[PDB]
Order: sequence, then structure tokens, then C-alpha cells
Amino acid sequence: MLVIVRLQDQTLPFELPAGARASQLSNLLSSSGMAFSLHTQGRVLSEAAELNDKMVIDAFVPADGAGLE
Repeated sequence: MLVIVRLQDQTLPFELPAGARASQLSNLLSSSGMAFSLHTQGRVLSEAAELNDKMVIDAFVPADGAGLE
């Protein structure tokens, strides 16, 4: 399945296995040096969350003071 991971202020697609889930995805991104939250549809993704192919995941990174606005 395909997953469009959106970075703080950037966009980058990701190739996932069949019937993949937030678990596998989180792993791929986790493998890298950076590690931020990955939620979609304005809601957090469950470890067993399985959307589908050609999906979109919003990657939110931690900031100072969380974020007022």
C-alpha cells in the first residue's frame, strides 16, 4: 500500500507492504534519525490502524511550548 507522509513543511511518499498499517509505517519512518508523531484526518493512528493504498499521513514534529496557534 502507498502512504503519503507529509513533513512539517514538506511532502514525501512512502512504499508500504500489503494491508500495511500505522505500525509498519511508524517503523519505516522510525528507522531514520528523526522521530515525530504521525496522525491522519486530524486524528492519531493506532498501532493496528490500517487505512488503505494511496493514503495520507500527517507527520507532526515536537516544538517549544507545544504550539498556541
